Amino acid sequence: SMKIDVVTIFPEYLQPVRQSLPGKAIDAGLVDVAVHDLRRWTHDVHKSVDDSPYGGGPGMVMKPTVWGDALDEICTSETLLVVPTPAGYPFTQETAWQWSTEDHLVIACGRYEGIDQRVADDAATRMRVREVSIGDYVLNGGEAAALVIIEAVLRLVPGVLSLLEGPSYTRPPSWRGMDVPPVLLSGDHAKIAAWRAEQSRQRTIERRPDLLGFDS
Amino acid sequence: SMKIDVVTIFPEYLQPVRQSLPGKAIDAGLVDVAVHDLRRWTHDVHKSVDDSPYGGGPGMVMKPTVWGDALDEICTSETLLVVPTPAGYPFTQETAWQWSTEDHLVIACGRYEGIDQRVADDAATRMRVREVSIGDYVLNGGEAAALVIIEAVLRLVPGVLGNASLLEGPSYTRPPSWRGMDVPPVLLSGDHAKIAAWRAEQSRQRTIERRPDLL
Ligand SMILES: O=c1[nH]c(=O)c2ccccc2o1
Ligand SMILES: O=c1[nH]c(=O)c2ccccc2o1
Repeated sequence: SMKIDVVTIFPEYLQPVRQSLPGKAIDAGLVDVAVHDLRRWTHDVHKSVDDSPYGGGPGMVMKPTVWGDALDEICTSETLLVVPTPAGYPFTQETAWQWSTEDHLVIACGRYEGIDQRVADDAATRMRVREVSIGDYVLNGGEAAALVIIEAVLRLVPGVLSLLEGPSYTRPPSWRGMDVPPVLLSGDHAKIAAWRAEQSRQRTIERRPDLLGFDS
Repeated sequence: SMKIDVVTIFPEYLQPVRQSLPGKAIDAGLVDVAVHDLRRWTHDVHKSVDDSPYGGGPGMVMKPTVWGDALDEICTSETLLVVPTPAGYPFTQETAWQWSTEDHLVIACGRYEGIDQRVADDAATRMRVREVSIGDYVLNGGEAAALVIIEAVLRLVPGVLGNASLLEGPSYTRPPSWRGMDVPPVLLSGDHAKIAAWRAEQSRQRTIERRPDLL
């Protein structure tokens, strides 16, 4: 039984969480996902969440005051606070497995050029905080990364249930003049196992040589 | 000017990214994102999209006849066919830049067990196909990865999303003191060469700590 809170200035973007696996997990009561509009914790009439950076630079930085009030209300000392950021530690399969046993995840979605560093620093005095990157590309905000993290974690939760997988096939055995590899039709478990292992090897060498300790 | 077609059995997953697009960019014809339900190309009253894997094992594999029909209708010779898969080549910022100049992306969202490999192999005989992974973790399906790819690519197309080595260091804004923590004084110094050097050192330390692979 897991609780996930997501905090964002675009709560509408997190609605895909209601589809597929995450939606099913919600419907089965294995997780509760709540999405919160950060602007709820603002007090000015313009509901400002960002300001220009100290020391200069392009863009805006999200204000610590608003985030601090939001996290005060949402988090407890048991919370794992997840902050997606291109400058984060890598989020990997190992991370997904680790977080799959947490009682409470809170995901802070940043926009503009990021969140004032003191938000994470202050939070870390009261709870565990993890700044993570889902990959080596830049997004406009943390919302898509939140969806990725939720999907990668939820499919591992006990309630629901290296090298690259090789090609897979299904019916019909011949299509547009392309045949399923005969060994897959042969019913020989030993030979199928070996062919699949080999396929996995070739694909990994080709597409992800780093997984086998080779130069990219 | 870019067209993106997404094919998925969960078309609702993609609707917020469509409502993410600035009216100005659509009216200027710079971008169009369309989402298609894969089941429109199913053959049977049960609208079947997957089937048991040849050679045995768990899960299901998506049907080649269904995907073949869908791509036949949607793709052209100019299309870049993107297939998200945990078994893919890595999708990187370099990839995003490359794809940002394309006229037509089609993103085929499958379950993680996969789409029958003959679909990609057939498509590759008449268009460019890219099987890609957005990171070292497994998702249940390609839809979340589609969202990531669309966002990473379109923010590099001039004026579309509304937005204008080493890791970025910490950032700060007002107030100068908050919950006992002061903004580093150097940032308020008006010595802009020194600020640049300080930021460089912050970047170096953070990269060493979090991403030593980058060095
Ligand atoms: O994991 C990530 N990568 C990003 O690219 C990213 C960008 C802005 C805000 C949050 C983010 O999270
Ligand atoms: O990049 C990815 N990673 C996945 O893990 C993934 C899983 C299923 C389908 C598509 C996918 O794309």
